[PDB]
Amino acid sequence: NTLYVSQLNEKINMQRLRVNLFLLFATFGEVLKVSMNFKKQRGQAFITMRTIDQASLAQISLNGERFFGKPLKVEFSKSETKTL
Amino acid sequence: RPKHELSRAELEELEEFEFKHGPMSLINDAMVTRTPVIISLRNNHKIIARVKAFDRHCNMVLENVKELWTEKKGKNVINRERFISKLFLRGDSVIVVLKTP
Amino acid sequence: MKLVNFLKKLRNEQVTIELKNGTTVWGTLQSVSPQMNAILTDVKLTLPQPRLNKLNSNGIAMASLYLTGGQQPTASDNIASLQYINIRGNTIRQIILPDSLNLDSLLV
Amino acid sequence: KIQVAHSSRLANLIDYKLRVLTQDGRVYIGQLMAFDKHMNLVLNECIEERVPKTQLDKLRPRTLNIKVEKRVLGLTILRGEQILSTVVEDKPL
Amino acid sequence: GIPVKLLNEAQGHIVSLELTTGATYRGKLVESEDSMNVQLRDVIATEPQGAVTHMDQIFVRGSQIKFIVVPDLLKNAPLFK
Amino acid sequence: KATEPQMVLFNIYDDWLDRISSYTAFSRLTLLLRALKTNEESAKMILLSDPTITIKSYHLWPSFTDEQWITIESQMRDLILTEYGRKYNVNISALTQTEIKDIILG
Amino acid sequence: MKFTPSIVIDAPQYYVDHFNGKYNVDKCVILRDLQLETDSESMPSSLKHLTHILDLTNNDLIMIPDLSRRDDIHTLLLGRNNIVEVDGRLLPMNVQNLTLSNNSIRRFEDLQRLRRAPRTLKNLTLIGNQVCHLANYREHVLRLVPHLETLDFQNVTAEERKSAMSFPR
Amino acid sequence: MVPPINCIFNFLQQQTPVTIWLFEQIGIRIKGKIVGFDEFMNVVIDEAVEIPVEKGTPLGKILLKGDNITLITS
Amino acid sequence: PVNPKPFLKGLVNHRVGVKLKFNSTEYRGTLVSTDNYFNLQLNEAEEFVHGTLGEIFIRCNNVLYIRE
Amino acid sequence: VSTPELKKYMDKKILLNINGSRKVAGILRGYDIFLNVVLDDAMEINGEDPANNHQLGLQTVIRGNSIISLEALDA
RNA sequence: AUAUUUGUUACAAUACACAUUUUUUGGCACCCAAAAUAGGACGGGAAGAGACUUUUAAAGUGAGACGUCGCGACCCUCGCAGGAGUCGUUCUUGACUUUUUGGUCGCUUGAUGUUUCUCUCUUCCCGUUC
Repeated sequence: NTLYVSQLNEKINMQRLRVNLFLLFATFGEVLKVSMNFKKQRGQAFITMRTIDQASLAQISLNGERFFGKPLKVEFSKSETKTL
Repeated sequence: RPKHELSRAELEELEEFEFKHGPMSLINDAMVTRTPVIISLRNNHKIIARVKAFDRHCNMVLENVKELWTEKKGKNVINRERFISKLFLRGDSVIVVLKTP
Repeated sequence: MKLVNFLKKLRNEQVTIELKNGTTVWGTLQSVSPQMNAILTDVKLTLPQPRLNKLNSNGIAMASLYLTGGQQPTASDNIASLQYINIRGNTIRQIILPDSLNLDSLLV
Repeated sequence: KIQVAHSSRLANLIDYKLRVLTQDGRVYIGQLMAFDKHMNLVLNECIEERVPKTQLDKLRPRTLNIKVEKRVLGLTILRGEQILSTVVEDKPL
Repeated sequence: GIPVKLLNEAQGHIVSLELTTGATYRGKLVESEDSMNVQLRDVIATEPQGAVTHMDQIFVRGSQIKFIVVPDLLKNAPLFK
Repeated sequence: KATEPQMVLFNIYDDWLDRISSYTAFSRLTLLLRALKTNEESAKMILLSDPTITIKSYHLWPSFTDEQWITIESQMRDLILTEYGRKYNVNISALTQTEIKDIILG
Repeated sequence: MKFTPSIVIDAPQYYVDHFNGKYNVDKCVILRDLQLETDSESMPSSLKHLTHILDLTNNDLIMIPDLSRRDDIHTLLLGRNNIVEVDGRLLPMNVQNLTLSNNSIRRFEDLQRLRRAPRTLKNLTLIGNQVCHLANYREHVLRLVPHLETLDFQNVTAEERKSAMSFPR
Repeated sequence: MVPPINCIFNFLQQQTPVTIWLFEQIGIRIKGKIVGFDEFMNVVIDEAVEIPVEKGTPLGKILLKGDNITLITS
Repeated sequence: PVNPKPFLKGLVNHRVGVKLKFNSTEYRGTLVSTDNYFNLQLNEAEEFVHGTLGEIFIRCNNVLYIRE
Repeated sequence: VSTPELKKYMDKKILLNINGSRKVAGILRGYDIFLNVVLDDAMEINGEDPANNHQLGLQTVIRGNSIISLEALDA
């Protein structure tokens, strides 16, 4: 379900970043969590989706996609999310 | 004598006395005798109203009451009159109530 | 005697609750609490226009009126229409009840 | 929008997102949880919306767009003295 | 009532206060009574016009309180069962 | 308010008879006497309709200049005109003075 | 099927989008893969329920139009929609974002539909549209957008906004 | 500890003159000799003068309501 | 050592002025009766702020002070 | 019903705001259930600290209704 | 071999109690002033000028004060875990303890609300109305 992003623009703000992420991930499926709880930034964001299929699709399509200068490294999460 | 000592009926006799003999007897005698009363609210708007009913808190039911309110801006005055057939009035707004002759 | 017990028998009647703000509420009346908390159903609540060379109305009542979410954008004058407003008792000033009902039956 | 039960008291409605009006012209929107005898109530996720003085002038009679400055304050407890009227915004999850 | 009992459940935690005078007192809640008058410890104060100061101890009258902001994790607290 | 049998004297005519001639005032009385039955509640609605009006202490009738009273008796007739009319089903235009008197007197 | 009132009523308005506002509606059985071929008709059934966000993603909609006055609505997600033109006067003061990815909007058709505004939206995504490819498309989009906070995830550069304003003058 | 109404009783029997501030809306302050009081902190003042806020006019023996009381100051 | 309530019991049917808290208006008249809350009834009152008023009822919350 | 708990405050110099405008500072003496607070050596604080400040009386009592916030400047 | 109904007890819950400084029988109200006709008004954006400010003729638009979240960065910073651990108990629950990114600086005018004082015209573009 969850997709752990990495290698993104740290210079952008938190809320804005979250919004951007939401915008990105709405095409694949219904995004349950807007932004990662830790909010460390610099790539580390967990895009929580309703469906696994949607998540998979996202992983497939947005692997190395141009988001704020740098290519985002998509990957599946190790542990399941608290909301899911 | 404080009110918390009295029993349930002694409060009823106390309220009967306060309405019959007391300040609010001005309103009570006004309700029975069908004498129109003048009421000034805090708002500053005065109603000429006949009192159908009244109560401890002074909230009262008036029928055919006429409301008189004036307003001024930079010393330019206008007098406005508003007629309502039925009124229930909450008693906290009133200040002075007089019984017309 | 508590005269609020009268209002309890006025249920399901068209009424205006005219508040301390000057805000007036036309609506169908539902159960009135012993503290005179008055709960209505289909209500059009507004503020009168003092004319007087367009003297400024209540500034707090306009904000409280737009903040009900019921004021529609295209209303020329200042009004709002909404369902289910619940009004605290101490806010009421006057209540204008309909002309049809008879008091002699209800005031007992 | 939303139709509230024709007879529904403050006890009947719980967890509905409400819209609360105070004496000062500000509004607290959020889920109601508890309330009390004197009607001071507890909102879960609440945002106070306010009307700008320039916005208030715009509201005076002549499509209007008001900029309503609002700030988010979670799990508050209001005071019955300040509350003026209450309206229903949404229905529970 | 539950609303006051939740305020008693918030003792020893950072809370926010809005007085009807317009000020804002945010700080740690030491005491609270059933009259809603509370006393707060090591509290940052915001005057109605925005000037912010700091005071170590404060006692406020409950009648003058407007809203109280309580830590969110008290939402699921057993009072609401 | 009387719990005992007694004789009490009051004047039905009050102001109107004092203002207007005696033949006409009985007629204005009879226009009223028919009417208050047809005015179940609007009587106090129409008689008090001008709130400036007050009832004199000795008198029973609302004391007034008598122009609205001519309007009051006319409105009241129309309430009698429709209530007599609706039961038999007559148009308001079909109503004539000979019918209007037959409504008044019958 | 076609976007009716019944469908709207049916739609799951329980799970609120917690990023901003409340009531993230998804029209029909599911707005994601609803297949609304015609324009978004029967918008009045929602009645401005609630930054109210509506997800229309994976649907057949040709035109971004036919809305009822929605005061709340702040977010539109329209991804995988065959949008061609989105000209309207209903949703003007309202709305803070618009996601238009993977649609059919023209570079000139998108520019024409808005007609320009002194202030509008705040977040906009036009990605995977034919128009974005078009030469000077970013400059044209910035000039059309008039006021804008974003353009396909990258903010119009302050200097770019100044140069675009000069082009407009 | 000195309860406040005890202190007021010490204003009654000690016959000390007191100045008393009213609410900020009224704009006058009263001063006189506090004689006796009730549970509601409404007090009778003998030989009281009302000063606007020293040409104020003398009042009398006057009962003053406790609702408008702000300060009672010697 | 007179307290307020016996002070009102001693001022019955005497000429008393009462200053309200608002306009600095005082009603000058013969007191009739008082309630527990110190509601006031007056006869032959006159409003000073100039007029003459037959009978008066004054609610307790609006009075500022009572004098003779 | 319940007495307010000032018990740690008494005998300590305390500032408290009377109404919207006012701020009085004095050594707290006693208090009651309505919060009526009697204190001694009262001083009315103003913008200019030494200048516009003027003492009130040897003993001053305050109606609890006009009390907004009470801060102790002290241990 | 043939879950429903009836009675009792408890809990939740609605209708009958309180006008005296801590919530519901009010410290209430007031700044004041601005459109009328028979191509025309009104709003928004951009430019010019007057009058304002600053320097010794040349530069932008009523002025001075709290905060609020933001545009840049010559900086810091590793990078995948509201939850976490323990014990009881059996395939995920309770009881007891540890405690939020942003930590900052400019703004060569972010962008924007309070509060005091004093006194706009011209041109173009876009919407509404007759």
